[PDB]
Amino acid sequence: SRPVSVLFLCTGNTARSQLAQVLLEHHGGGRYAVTSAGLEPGSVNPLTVQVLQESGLPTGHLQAKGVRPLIAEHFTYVITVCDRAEANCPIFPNATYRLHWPFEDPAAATGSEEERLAVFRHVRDEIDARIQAWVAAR
Repeated sequence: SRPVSVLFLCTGNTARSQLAQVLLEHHGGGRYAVTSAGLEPGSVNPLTVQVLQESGLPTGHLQAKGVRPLIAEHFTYVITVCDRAEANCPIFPNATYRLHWPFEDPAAATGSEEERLAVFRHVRDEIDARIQAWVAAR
């Protein structure tokens, strides 16, 4: 049985959408074909990598990538993980369902590395929870 296609959509594809991609890869297994992309791609935040690796989740395949090369693709679910109020939080044209799971931008948090890592861990855990519940309802 072929997998359900999911695009996690964000601003820079550096944090929330990368966390979501890896967490759905983990909890969903082969049931989902998972992509993440951003409107204005940056670079995966090192704290994104750190908090995933702390959980034993691999990150070597993560790359910040733009949504423009995907504009002709269709996804059964497009799940926007930036707040629509954020600048460069985009919309995607080809989807069956558009879900909006705004999460706090962990990369916007300030303070020491340890204080920022705490925010990244909190957002990781929130995304993890939402993904577990979403997979379980299917």
